[PDB]
Amino acid sequence: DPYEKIGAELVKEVAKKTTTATVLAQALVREGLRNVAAGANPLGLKRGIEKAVEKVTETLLKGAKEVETKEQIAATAAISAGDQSIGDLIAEAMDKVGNEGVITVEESNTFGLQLELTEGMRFDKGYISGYFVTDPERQEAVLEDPYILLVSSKVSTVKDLLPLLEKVIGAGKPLLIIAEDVEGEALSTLVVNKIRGTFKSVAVKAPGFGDRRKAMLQDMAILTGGQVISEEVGLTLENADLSLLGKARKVVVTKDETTIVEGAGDTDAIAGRVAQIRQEIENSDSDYDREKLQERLAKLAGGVAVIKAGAATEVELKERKHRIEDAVRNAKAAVEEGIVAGGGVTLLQAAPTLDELKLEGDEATGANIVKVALEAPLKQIAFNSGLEPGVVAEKVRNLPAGHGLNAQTGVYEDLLAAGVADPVKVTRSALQNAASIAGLFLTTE
Amino acid sequence: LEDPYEKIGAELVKEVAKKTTTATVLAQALVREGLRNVAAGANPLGLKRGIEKAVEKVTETLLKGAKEVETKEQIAATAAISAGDQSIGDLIAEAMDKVGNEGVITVEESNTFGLQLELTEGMRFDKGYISGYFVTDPERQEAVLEDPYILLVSSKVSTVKDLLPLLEKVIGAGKPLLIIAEDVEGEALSTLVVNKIRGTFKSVAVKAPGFGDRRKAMLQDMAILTGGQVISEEVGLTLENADLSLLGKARKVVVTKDETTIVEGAGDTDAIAGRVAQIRQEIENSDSDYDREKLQERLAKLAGGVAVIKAGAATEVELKERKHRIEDAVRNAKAAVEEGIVAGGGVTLLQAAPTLDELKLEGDEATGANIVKVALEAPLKQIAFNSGLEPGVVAEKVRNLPAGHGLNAQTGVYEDLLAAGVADPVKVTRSALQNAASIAGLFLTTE
Repeated sequence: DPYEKIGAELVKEVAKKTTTATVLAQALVREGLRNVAAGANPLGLKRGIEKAVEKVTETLLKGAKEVETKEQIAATAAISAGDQSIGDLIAEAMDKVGNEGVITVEESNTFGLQLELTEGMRFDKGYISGYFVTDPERQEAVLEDPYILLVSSKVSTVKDLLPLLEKVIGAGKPLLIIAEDVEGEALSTLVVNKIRGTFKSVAVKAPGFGDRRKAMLQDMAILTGGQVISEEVGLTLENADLSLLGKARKVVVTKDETTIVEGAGDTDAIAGRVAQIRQEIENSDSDYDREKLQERLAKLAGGVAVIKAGAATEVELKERKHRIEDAVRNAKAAVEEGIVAGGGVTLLQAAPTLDELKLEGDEATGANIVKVALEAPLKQIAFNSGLEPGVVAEKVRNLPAGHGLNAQTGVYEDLLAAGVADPVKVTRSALQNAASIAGLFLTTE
Repeated sequence: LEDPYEKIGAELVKEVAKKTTTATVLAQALVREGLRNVAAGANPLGLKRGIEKAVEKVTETLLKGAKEVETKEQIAATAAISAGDQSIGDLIAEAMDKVGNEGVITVEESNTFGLQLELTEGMRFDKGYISGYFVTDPERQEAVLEDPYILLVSSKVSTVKDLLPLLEKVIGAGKPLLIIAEDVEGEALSTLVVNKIRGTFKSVAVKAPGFGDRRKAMLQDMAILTGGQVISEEVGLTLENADLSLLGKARKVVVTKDETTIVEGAGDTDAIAGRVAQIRQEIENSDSDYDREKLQERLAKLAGGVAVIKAGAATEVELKERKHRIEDAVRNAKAAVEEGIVAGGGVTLLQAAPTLDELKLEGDEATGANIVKVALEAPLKQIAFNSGLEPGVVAEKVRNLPAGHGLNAQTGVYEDLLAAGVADPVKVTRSALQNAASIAGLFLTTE
């Protein structure tokens, strides 16, 4: 134990950086070293673990139960949520906006969970600097009812926008600067003013590159109400009015993305822009350009669903806001790859798929270390309810593909039907993580 | 009448200047005099070196007196001359402003009667197709692909047992397939060229640019741009087991005799941005000039992009010529920017001859340099003739005209040709001389 402990504990650290994943990494590393203590080369076991995972992955992606119906989806969403009002509500949000739609959860003052489908957008671009982060706990930058500034050129000088910024301050409203880029004295002036509590802003880089990013800025302009300050279409920033700036009720900016909630753009105005693109998709001359415009239109028209959480206590709101959020991405994940049996059942009956490979020498061992780890997820559950490590594992190891032992129920019955499940992606991802962490523990130290 | 020998020799110079115009007229005169001197008992070699010393002096004289072309207004106006059109010039200056002076700038056929300018992601390198049979536009000697998948292989490809499993999954997409690998060897090659002629499966094969590690880096750069993994059996990615998930995507690929251009890849703006940052920082942690030179080079391909001037017309005759006016203009602007611009109408080479007086030469070195003094007035004297004006006469008039003033072969109105839009990239002029002197030194050596 003494060394394995100082090892496993060390494995609890790496894992905790971004729990089946965790338990598996510890179930891989120790079982790895015990074989490295026999004199088996790590690059030999690693090679056997990697290959072993590959096979275990198809096994999960093949034995996956599809999810399409507003019934099934609601169920998934309902699981992770630990609630039906959330599962039903998340299935309704995906019903409207779509499976791949933009669902935004937000904690509200009202009592019951609300849904709301408003005009809005989200693109693949986070804040330029993490200093803009308002809620450090979620490393996010939320702006309440801000003005939106669109700039197709780069912003570096402060003195060009300053006149407009002055009106924004006087407006007593925050700002979202979406420009080609925001650097230099400009970027710093924004940050400092934000820290000083002087001026509430978030800088974000436009979506794409050249012409196609300049058309997206337009979609945002139209959605938001504002008008892209383009030195080529329009004039200089000097003589500006607040009317050039779009507005929204909330802008959420994270490390990787920016969501605009309820653009102030004319509904009829957005509809026309959606139409304009709808024609380009037909007058298109390329499949590539066709698929790009399709998504561009997909956003403007798709809107942004919002799920407001019921108040009670600061501690409740927060968590409740996260649980729904998790249930959304969990239910969004299930529809993406399918679902698999709850508990550690799916991972057990995954080992007998390793035998169908070329089990050789060291690698075969590495591959066996996995057939061991795959039995770690269930072991923990058993260790919990207070049962026999081996017997629980063994008994399950026998039952038909899709039958295992739930806690609350404590019955060697069907797990999936019993309302117990895991998104294959979530399960299959855990595994790929463990292998990835175990892969550092072999090569490095 | 002209001397038979001098003609049999003047024709010979033309046909040579063909494979390798102002240079032709220039060389012909350099050779015409050399012969007369050699016949009069002058050492060829001695006569030659005198020509060389002479040219370098004139090469330096031209370059110094070059009306610097730097502002957009300038560029746009240079090109306006090479295209005899303002809008065509203005747009090129624009394309040169966003993609950068030395930046990629292609001209594409437009289904729209006008002239549009697209700016997107993408890059170009100095590597043509391995096989010419891949060509799709026999006129332009190019192989163009629509929505082409990109397969990046960091290793030479010869076998067939590995590609088929992938190529099939590609055929199902109903989409072309640009493949960049260390090379495409005889076997799999035919598999590509054949299925391509059989129209079974359209595709092209370009050899990756670079060497060893330096190359794998560029393939990675193209991986990041297009949005696809690089096939590398050493790491853990086997070509045998591959899906579209690995391959990358683009809108328009164009492969020529010795160049590949990819128009807008499918990689994320983050990914692409990271490689740019990674390189920018890599350049800063490096102190090696070679290393940093090659890094800025790779940075420009990623951060640069590609301009696409869209030239619309009706008839194919005008469409292909419109697509040449612009192309030619683009290269002139790029050239004007490199070494400056100067007065056209073959007026500078004449007004340059006096500089050779600053050169003290003895014997055949003096004669060699004095053949040039004469040869330098050839281009103008030639333009003069094809106008119906006595060559000599105009040669003298211009000689006594202000620096930059000469006969305008269009309107015949002696004036400031620079102000008259009668200019030339000193690059084009300097090279004309250099080549003319290169050919001449041949007819005064080889047998």
